Amino acid sequence: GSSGSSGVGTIDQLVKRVIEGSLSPKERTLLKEDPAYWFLSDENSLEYKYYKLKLAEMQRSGPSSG
Repeated sequence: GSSGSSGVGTIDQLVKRVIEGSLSPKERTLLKEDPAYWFLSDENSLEYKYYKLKLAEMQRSGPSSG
């Protein structure tokens, strides 16, 4: 990229990772140490509404559970 706006674009991708595990276990924790994932701590936001949502749907749909 270069610049502009950001509409829940990163999360949509990030989540997928933590789901498929494509990303190491430590990397996740590091995400919080990054500014791009500031909403992480926040809850009354939109960017955070995905990481928690997209994850709930991505977690249930896919691997065995039930």
